[PDB]
Amino acid sequence: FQSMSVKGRIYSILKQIGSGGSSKVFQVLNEKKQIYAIKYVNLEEADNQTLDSYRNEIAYLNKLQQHSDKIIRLYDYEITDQYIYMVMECGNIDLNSWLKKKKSIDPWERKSYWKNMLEAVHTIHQHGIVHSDLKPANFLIVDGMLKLIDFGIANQVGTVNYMPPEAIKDMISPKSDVWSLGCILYYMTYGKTPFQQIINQISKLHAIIDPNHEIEFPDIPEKDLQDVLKCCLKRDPKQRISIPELLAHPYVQIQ
Ligand SMILES: COc1cc(OC2CCN(C)CC2)ccc1Nc1ncc2c(n1)n(C1CCCC1)c(=O)n2C
Repeated sequence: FQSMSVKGRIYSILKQIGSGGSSKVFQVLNEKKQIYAIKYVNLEEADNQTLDSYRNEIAYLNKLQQHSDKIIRLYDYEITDQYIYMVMECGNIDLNSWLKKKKSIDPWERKSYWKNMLEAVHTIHQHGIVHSDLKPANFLIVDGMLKLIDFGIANQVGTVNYMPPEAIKDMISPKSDVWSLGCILYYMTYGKTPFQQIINQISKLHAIIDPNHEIEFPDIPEKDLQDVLKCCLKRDPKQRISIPELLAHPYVQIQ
């Protein structure tokens, strides 16, 4: 059994949840036997722009948690020249792992999750943040609630199935996140992303930008859900619905 120290407080490591870019996420217990998630970041090989991207995301995370409970909690952190330790909220599972494990999703569960994703993404937009790389792995289930875990600021790896056509053309506005959220809801509706069937990545990238390539929206009992999907997956950002409009949509309002 291994331990860690964060700002004088001792944490015993239970297990490693994940491992990213020079990073590890651990499930830990504090002195009062409370469960937390500790994100460890190794700063050994990080350059000044990478460091500035890390500091900037921490500051936004720290500031934005007061504005919405749909943003993961950041309780404390320890930052040196060698590492970052972030004491965070521990969730049950990320949305990507949950969706991959589940056969059929409940329409009520789908709707509450969609409301949470809208509230979290709306919060970051109000602060001038466009995520631009939204995917289900950016969301965490904490007591039947979805929380955004990151803001896309700091430097499902390289997935293209949630990419807006304008991100492919450029290589970004708040509308880019609407397309990505639309793809997540489409996955929660039909069990696949709109272009998932296209295995070849270049042929898939061409389909996402092609106006002639029609996205299929098969008939479902929830007509409002079908409408949200069609409104989100408009290839022209100017013709795409906004987050404030999605928040007043019958799909999230009509009980
Ligand atoms: C119970 O602990 C979990 C288990 C879990 O299940 C994963 C399913 C797939 N396997 C391969 C790994 C565990 C996902 C998230 C969590 N909780 C959690 N709670 C808090 C987390 C956090 N994850 N993550 C990453 C998201 C993906 C991996 C780590 C974080 O960055 N924080 C702050």
